Amino acid sequence: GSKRKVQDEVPWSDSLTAYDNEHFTIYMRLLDASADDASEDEMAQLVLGIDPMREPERARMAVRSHLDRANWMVTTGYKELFAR
Repeated sequence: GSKRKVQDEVPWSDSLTAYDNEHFTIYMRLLDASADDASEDEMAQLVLGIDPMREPERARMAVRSHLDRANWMVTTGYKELFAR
C-alpha cells in the first residue's frame, strides 16, 4: 500500500486476534493516559509516539480503538456502561 497499515485498529468485529493479543500490555499503558483526561492528539503523541501533525488520522484511530479494548477489558472498571 501507499501507507503502512500496521494494524491501526482493534480486533473486535471478527474476534480478538493473536497479533494484537501480544500488544495488550500496552493497552494497560494507553488507558492510563485517557484516565488523565488527555485528548487523543495528546495521547497518541505520547503513548503511540504519533504526532498528530504527522499522522492525526491513525493517531486518533490507535488511541480510541485501542483504549476501547483497554478499558472494556476491565469489566467493572468502566462504570458508565456498567452503571447501575
